[PDB]
Amino acid sequence: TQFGSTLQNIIERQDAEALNALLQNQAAELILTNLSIQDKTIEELDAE
Amino acid sequence: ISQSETYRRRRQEWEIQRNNAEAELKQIDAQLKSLAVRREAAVLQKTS
Repeated sequence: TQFGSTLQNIIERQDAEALNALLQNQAAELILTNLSIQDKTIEELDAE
Repeated sequence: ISQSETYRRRRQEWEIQRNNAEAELKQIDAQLKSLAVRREAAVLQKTS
């Protein structure tokens, strides 16, 4: 029983760290698009 | 001579009204350029 409660804890910590590594690889992809929109904001102000 | 100079001052006002329309063509052409940049910043938001 103590091995099974330990193994259940490790799987929950495995899927909690696999999600956090997914959330940071997705947040590092949206920052590339928002940094290209800001290039078009400065290019507008050089066109205004 | 007063008719000849009334026609001269009429041409000089036509030159000012010609240059007001030429400066407005160059202004709207620069507003079409900044709107083309505002659309590219909206397609990148569509990509985001």
